Formats: sequence, structure tokens, C-alpha cells
Amino acid sequence: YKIVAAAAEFLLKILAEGGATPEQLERVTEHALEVLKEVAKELADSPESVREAVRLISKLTQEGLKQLKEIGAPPEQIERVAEHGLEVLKEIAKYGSKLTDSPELKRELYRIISETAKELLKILAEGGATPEQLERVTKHALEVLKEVAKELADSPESGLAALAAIASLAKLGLEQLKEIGAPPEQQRRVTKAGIEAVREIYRYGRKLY
Amino acid sequence: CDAIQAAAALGEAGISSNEILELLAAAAELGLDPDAIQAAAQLGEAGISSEEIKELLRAAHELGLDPDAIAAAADLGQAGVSPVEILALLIAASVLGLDPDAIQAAAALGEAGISAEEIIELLTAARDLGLDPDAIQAAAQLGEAGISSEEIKELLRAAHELGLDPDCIAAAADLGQAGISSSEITALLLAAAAIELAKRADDKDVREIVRDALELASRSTNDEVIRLALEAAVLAARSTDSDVLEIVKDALELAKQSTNEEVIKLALKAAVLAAKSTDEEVLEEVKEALRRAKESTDEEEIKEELRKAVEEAE
Amino acid sequence: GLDPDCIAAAADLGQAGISSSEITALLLAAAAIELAKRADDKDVREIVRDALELASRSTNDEVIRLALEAAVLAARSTDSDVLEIVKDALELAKQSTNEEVIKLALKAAVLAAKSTDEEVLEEVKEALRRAKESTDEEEIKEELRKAVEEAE
Repeated sequence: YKIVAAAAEFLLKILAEGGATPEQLERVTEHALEVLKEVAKELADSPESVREAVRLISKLTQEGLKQLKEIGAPPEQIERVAEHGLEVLKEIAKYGSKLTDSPELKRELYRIISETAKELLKILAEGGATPEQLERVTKHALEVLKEVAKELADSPESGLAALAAIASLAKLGLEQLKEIGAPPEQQRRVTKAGIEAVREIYRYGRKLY
Repeated sequence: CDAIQAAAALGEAGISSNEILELLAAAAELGLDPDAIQAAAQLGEAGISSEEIKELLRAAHELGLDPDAIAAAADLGQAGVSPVEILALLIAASVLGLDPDAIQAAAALGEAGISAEEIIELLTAARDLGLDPDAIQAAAQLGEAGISSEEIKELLRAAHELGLDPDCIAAAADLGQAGISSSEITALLLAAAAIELAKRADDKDVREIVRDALELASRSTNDEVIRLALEAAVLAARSTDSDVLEIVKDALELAKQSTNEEVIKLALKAAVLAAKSTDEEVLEEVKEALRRAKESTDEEEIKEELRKAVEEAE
Repeated sequence: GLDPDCIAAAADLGQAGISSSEITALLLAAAAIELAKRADDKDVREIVRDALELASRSTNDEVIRLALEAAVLAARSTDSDVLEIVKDALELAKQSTNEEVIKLALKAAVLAAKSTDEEVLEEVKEALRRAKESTDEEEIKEELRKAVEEAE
């Protein structure tokens, strides 16, 4: 798995050094993610294999976004691959939840999902995208995190961890929106959506406690 | 006149009249008491919108929170905690089943800039260790000393493994205020524990061993060698068997006379593993490896015989 | 019926620089709230919600005083006909988007709550029913106007 994953990353980096268009890079990235998802679904059968899968998926995702940022592509392509990455990641997290029973690995997996979200948000913000994109991505990211939490969570402590991660993502997102000087209307809209995500997380938490 | 007194409190908080009417609408919808409306006024002094307050109090009502936690939400507001993070800490407190003093400690950790995840983790670790609100208050003092969450967690773990009182953790936070590293605090905690226990033990041989370890820890400058030596001092002060005392004394006689850290690290590791072990065959093979280390002279043979014994004992 | 400590708190809204009409609104509101807390009735509490919603969402001192005076009058009355008329007036005020319709509907409900003639209650309720079944703002205004000119 590590070898083929590295081969995908290498091929992507070679193509990017080759000066291909953002469209070609994105197409290859989607194909690479799709292949990566398939070969992950085959080869993953242990807690560490899921951890490694997530680490490599997120790595390849990060490298991909870094390529689009460096060529100066419109944020639209960045947002598409961000969605693709999150969606694939969620499907893998979904499979990985069936393989994984130990609380530590479950928690750390979720934490890495949140780190992935924090990093991809940070990268998009460094990419100079408008608040109009930042809110779409932030909302989607929170919602993916919510869906992954809803898939994984089965004890109150893990609920609190997932909550805390979600909350920290909202904190980071609001800090970016503040730094770009987004209007209080957008700040409220996002913050309220964050509170509502936490409310839905609490509606899940009501099952556990 | 309570309803007007609540309006006067919102007027003193400088709330806009339409937003007073909204907070009154929320008060009428939820049935908010005047102190819950005072908490709304204090969140208004923290600059939070009426909408956000309304959803927050709506969530507090849906949670069925105790009024003291609801009031403490205004302390989290004064601490500058993020609006979602206030809700997270409130949810966390409800799930943890801890007291409002744990929420006041969360407020202090919020003034120390600690994230709600780190607070939740610290509270999780505290309940998992079976620590008390005074230990949590001393942890907030380590937060006032700017100590990192992992350092606090390891310090609390060490304090529990040493059976320390909360006042000891307060003294650890005073060493934190003195700018002492978490490593050196941990060393000083190990040392103080070994010393007090070496009063409680009468034995001159334990006292010799503990002095030799404290000398070696005073002479040396490496955190692993120091922690090994002072842990070995605590273990010696906890021990009751001449075989462990002999192995530790032999290891200290080798180590304190040696000039290479490699044989010191290995000999102290072998002695710590022997002091933690329960098998006379492992004690005798370690006593043998030390005999081989006294009767041989090449540091490569000393390291290999200690490595064989360590790989048998680990 | 507000006692002198209430007036002292009103003077503290004066210290906060609140305008006299806004103090008056806040007094009307706080009174309606404390009364609707001392009453158990969910319907009065719904009326007080809808009034405080409307008063927060709108910004006109006549609309606000009309609404909060109706809220006080609802908190001072028990007859289902008055509660129905006030709920119909507040529902019409929530569904419609014209301040003259809002003022007329609230005025009709205030006159129905201040008076105690069942033929005025029925004609106001029927004028509100005509206004809630019809769509034209001119028919809504002309039915509420005739009911107000009969009731005042």
C-alpha cells in the first residue's frame, strides 16, 4: 500500500513539475484518489492500516492542493478537490470504522480527520480565496466531520472528543474569517451553523449519556 | 420589580433596545430567571449577539443544565472562550458530571489560552486518574505558569504514581513560576519523594543508596540518567529486599565511578528493571551481569553483558 | 400598578439614556412578562412571545406600544374570545407586510380587549376573519376600519 501510494504521489509531483494545466492535474488527482480509495479498500484490514490509509490519503490530498495553490489556479478547482478528498476520506473512514474497535485508534483517526480539515482550510485561506468559498468549505467540512462522528461515535468520551475537534475547527475557521475581515453577517451565519452542528452532535450525545 | 430589574441590567450592559426586546422575548419563551438574564447581560458585555446567546441558552435549556453551570457560562464568557467552545465546555461538564469548581478551573485554563479540547482532555485524565478538584485547581496554577497540556498530563501522572497531595502540585506550580522545566520539576518531585521516604525508612543502606543517587543526579546533566537515578531512589525507598539493594548498590558503584553515559544508562536501566521485577532468576542474572561488569574491563563487554540482562528483564 | 422601585429602575433606564417611549415600551414589556409568568397560561405566553417578537423585529413606537398594550391587556383578561381575537390579530400581523394593516389589526384587538360588548367582539372577530380569508390589503383595511369606527 505504502509503495503504490508513494507511486501515486510521485507521479502527481512529476506531472506538476511537467507544467500540466490545473484541469489535467485535477483529473489525474481525482483518478489517483479513486484508485487510492480502491486499493485502500482492498489492502486495509487492521487499525494501523486504516491510520496509514488516512495518513496517505490526506498527504496526497495536501500535496494536490499545494500544486493547485503554487500554479495559481482559481479557488473553484481547489474547492472541488477539497470536496473530493473529504468525500473519499469519509468513505474510507466509514470502511475503517468496521475494521477498528480500540478507543485510542478510533479517537486518533477522528483527530487526524480534523487535522486534515484544519490543514486544508488553512491552505485554502493561504490560497487567498474569498469568504464566500471559505464558508462553503467550512460548512461542508463541519458536515463531513458530523457524518464521520455519527458513523464512529459509541461512547460519551469519544463524543466529547469529536465535539471538541468540531468546536476547534469552528474556532480556526472563524479566526480565518476574522483575519480576512468577513462581515459579522457571515460570521453569525457560520457560527450559528457551528452551534447547530454541535446541537446535532448533542442530539447524538443524548444516545450515549 | 424583577422583570424591570432585568431590563435595567441589560440597559447598564448597553444592550440595544430591539436586542433587549429580543432577550426579553427569549426570557418569555424559555422562562429565563433574572440571574439567567444577568448571565445573558454578561455575555452581552463579552460582545456576543442576542441570537448566539439565545441559541446558547436554548441549548442550556435543552441540556437541562444546573443554574450554577448556566451562571458559570458568564465566567467562561469573561474568560473570552469561543462561543461554540462555551457550549462545548458546558456539554463536557454535563457529560463529566463534575462540579462548578471544575468549570471555574476551565475558566482559568481559558484565561491561560488552553483549548476546550485540551481542557476536556485534562478533565478526562483527571477523572481517569481519580484526581480531585484541588488537584484540578493546582493544574490550573500550572496553566497560570504557562506549562503545556502534555507536560501537565505527565506531571499529574507522575504526581499520582508518587501519591502526592494537591499542595505538592501547588509547589510544582511554584517551580513552574520559577521557570523550572517539566523534566526538572519531575526530578525534584522524585527527589523530594525519595527523601521523605528515606526518612520513613530507617535503613542506613537505603539512605546510602538514596544519597548516592542524589549525588549522581546532582553531578550528572542528562534527563534520562537523572530520572532513572531518582526513580531508582524512589524504588530503593519503596523496596524491602537485600537482593534489590545489593543490585542497586552494585549498579551505583559501577555507575558513579564510570565516565561514559552508555554504561550508566544501561546499568541504571538494569537496576530499575531488577527493582520492578519479581523473579529471583532475573535478579541473579542481573547480579551476574554486574559481577561480569566488575571482573571485566572493556566497556564493549560491560555494555553487552548489561544489554543481555536488560533484553531478558524488559 | 408598578411600585416606586419599578420607577427607580425606570429612572435607571433614564441613566442608560433610553428614550421615554422606549422606556415606556420596556415597562409595558416587563409588566406583560411578569404578569404572564404569574399567570400559568401558555396562550397568554404565546401572545407575549409573538408581541415581543414583533416588537423586536419592527421599529415604530406606535406599533410597539399598540402590541405591548395588547400584551398587557391579554395578561389582564381571560375570555377565549379576546384571546382568539388577539391571536388572529397577531397572526394577521405576522402574515401581512403593511404597517397600516398591523396598526389597524392591533387597534381592533385593543378596542375588543378594552370594551366588553359581545356584539363588538363578534364583529371584530368576523372583520378579522374577513381580513384573514381575503388577500387584498384594501379589503383588509376597510373591514378593520369599519370595526374600529364601530368600537372606538
